[PDB]
Amino acid sequence: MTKIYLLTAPFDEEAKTGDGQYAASLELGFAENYEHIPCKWLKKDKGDYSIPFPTGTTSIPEETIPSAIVLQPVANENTVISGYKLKDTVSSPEKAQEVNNKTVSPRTPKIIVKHDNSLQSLTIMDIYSQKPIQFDESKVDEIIHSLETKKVNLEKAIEDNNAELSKIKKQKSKLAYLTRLYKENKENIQDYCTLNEYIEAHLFNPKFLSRHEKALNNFKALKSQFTGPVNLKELEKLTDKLTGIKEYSYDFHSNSLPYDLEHDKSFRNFYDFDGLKESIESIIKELEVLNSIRLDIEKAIDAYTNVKNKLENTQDIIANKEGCRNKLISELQTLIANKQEPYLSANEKLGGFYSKRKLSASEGFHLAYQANRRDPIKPEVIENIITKMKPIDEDTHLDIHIRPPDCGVFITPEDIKKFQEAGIKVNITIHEYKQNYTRRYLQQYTHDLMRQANSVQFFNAEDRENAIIAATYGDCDKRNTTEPTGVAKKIREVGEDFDLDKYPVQKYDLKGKSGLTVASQKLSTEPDHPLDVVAKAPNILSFGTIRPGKGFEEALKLAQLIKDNSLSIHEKIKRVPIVKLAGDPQDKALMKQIVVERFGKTAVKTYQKTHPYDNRFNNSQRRDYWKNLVRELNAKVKEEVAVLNNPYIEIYPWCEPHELLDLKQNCKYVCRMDDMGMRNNGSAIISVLDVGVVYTKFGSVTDDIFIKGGKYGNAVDIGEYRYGKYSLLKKEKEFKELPKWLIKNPDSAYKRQSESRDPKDILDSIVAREENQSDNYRTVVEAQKLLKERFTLKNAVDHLLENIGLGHLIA
Repeated sequence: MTKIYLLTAPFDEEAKTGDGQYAASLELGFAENYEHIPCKWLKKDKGDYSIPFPTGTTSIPEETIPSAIVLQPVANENTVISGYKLKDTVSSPEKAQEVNNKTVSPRTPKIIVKHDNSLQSLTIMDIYSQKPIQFDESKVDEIIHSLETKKVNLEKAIEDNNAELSKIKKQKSKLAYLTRLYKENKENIQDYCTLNEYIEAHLFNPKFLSRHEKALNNFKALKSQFTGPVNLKELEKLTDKLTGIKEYSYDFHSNSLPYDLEHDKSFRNFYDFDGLKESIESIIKELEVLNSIRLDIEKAIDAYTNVKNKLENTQDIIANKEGCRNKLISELQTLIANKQEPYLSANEKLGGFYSKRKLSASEGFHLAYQANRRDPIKPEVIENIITKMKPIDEDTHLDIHIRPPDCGVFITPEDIKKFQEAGIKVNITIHEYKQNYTRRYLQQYTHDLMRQANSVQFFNAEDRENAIIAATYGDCDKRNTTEPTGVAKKIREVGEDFDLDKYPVQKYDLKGKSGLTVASQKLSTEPDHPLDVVAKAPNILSFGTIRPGKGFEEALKLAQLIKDNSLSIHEKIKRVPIVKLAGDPQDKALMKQIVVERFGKTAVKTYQKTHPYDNRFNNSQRRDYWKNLVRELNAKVKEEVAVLNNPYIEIYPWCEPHELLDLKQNCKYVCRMDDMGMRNNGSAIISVLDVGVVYTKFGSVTDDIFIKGGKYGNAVDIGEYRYGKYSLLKKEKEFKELPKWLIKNPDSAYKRQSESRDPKDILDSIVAREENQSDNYRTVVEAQKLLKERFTLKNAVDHLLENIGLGHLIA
């Protein structure tokens, strides 16, 4: 019959963060409410799925796939290195090498190390040739020897030609002599160097010597990694200096020195344009011969013959004539990067590097994604999963939780198709979509995930609407679409004449599969009556680890602003509010600024010193140092030895659970303004709705029902404008009292700012609420109704059943 299987592999299988907590709450809601629906989530700890490994080789990270856990660090413009280890003296390091040959990306270098933790093989892929390049120690030694032989041969050629090269005075005349003499192998020099290096060595020796020394030093550093233990901190920089992300000093496709041809001024006139023309003519002749006997030949012929016509006039390339060189460089780079026939069989007659290009985040992440999808051993762990999801009936559903790229990396469109081919309805749950607006490659990845899925389940309405807009209009970015609400966004932000980055996705019916869900949770103590919450010591409260950007600094500024205008606050309300802070001390600076206000600046020294703070304390003494500090002071003050500067702030670092309950019962106002704000998936705000009035951040994931007229409009005080003070609508309003707000910085990070709301406005709103004895009772009752009717396990399970088409089973 009906059988629901949850899957959040491999992230948060122990239920510690939001994703695992949500999955556990959903499973508990299924178990408690529907005892006839066998719902359970697959875990690696249980006998559900095991990490796929080759016959005698284990992944370098423990119990991870070396191509799936790399998506998360790659998406942040960071290159990390993973791979395999034979774990034994002899393990046939070949099959694992295949896993390193198909799952290799320029941002994801692959390694194979021996049993004694010594590097054996290094497979990388340059951003220009886009081909997997193994770098075994023998190959590195061969490359170094080839470079040395080329250097000595070129030195011999220079010392031989110096007798006649001095007679020629014109530099241009020397170009012809070297080119003609290079055509004849006096001592078999054509098999060691290329035509560019012959002229460069003779005429521009310091530049050629510098380039050769740079390449030789890079390769020597690469060779040095095979001597002792392998460390995954210097190989990343080596890969960056090898692939070309940060530096490209050697062209592995042609085994020759690279030439930028754009940032190589004073040498553009000496480039082997004639040699490139001959190579392209040979490629054209080969294509003509192949076509006479006869994937696409005509398209390749047209693409290659275009480059030949662009090099007919040499002067048109050295001097940029209506972008002639740029188009030529782009076409050459596109042709070289082609790995399909007949380009692959013809690219060996010309170099693989023609200009230095910057690997964008989108291109790098897409290459890593394709490498991950090309995994030959990944589908195995799918089969094991299927091996546990048997028998398969017509009422078997799979709920895959996706948080690009954290929660979902073991699931791919091929994986989803394999799941559906066995008779499983895949329901992809989007934990965050609008969050990755600055990184739209993750948006493309999750869009493919929804497209291949049977059903889609979103948490909020704004991200769901944005995803629907992207799916039904082609591009992830609504600015580059024809939608009336998206075309106006481009004009007001960057104008209608801006070449924004394109993130094309295939169109699909996302509205007919999408749905809505909530982050359910279970609370032990029932919330108090709203009448008791209004007159409940209106003090500002905030939990959580004290980190930069968690709203703790804003609470400190709130307390400070209370201190200066305490008299203004007084004579207007019964009691002055007090900002109460509690949680894990993690930021030393934030904790220092918190404690200076608490009991003065001087008393923070007449302690810090005596008992000072070493920047080594782990989180068993970092916690038990601010506790001792706040216990020694606030007690030196009651021994009336000192005075609490700022009596309107109270700090309780690492408070006990009973102390936390006392703080919750003694505070009506909470400041739960995190980096994202109010949302249907954020449990950190859902767990605090029962305390009272909660001030949050007006984020982009607001469900449009908490603003001014929704079913829970007064439940939380998000604010007036979205994103706090960083709103573009507000900036437009103050300006008209119109420039491009997002100009010269597309995809700005203003939607994820820390201090979005101004402390002064928060204080003014807080005072304006308690002075009405606005209308906190309405806020408390609406928050309680939202907690009891929407943020419940049964509601989340019912939403999931409705989204997966099982609404007839809802009680």
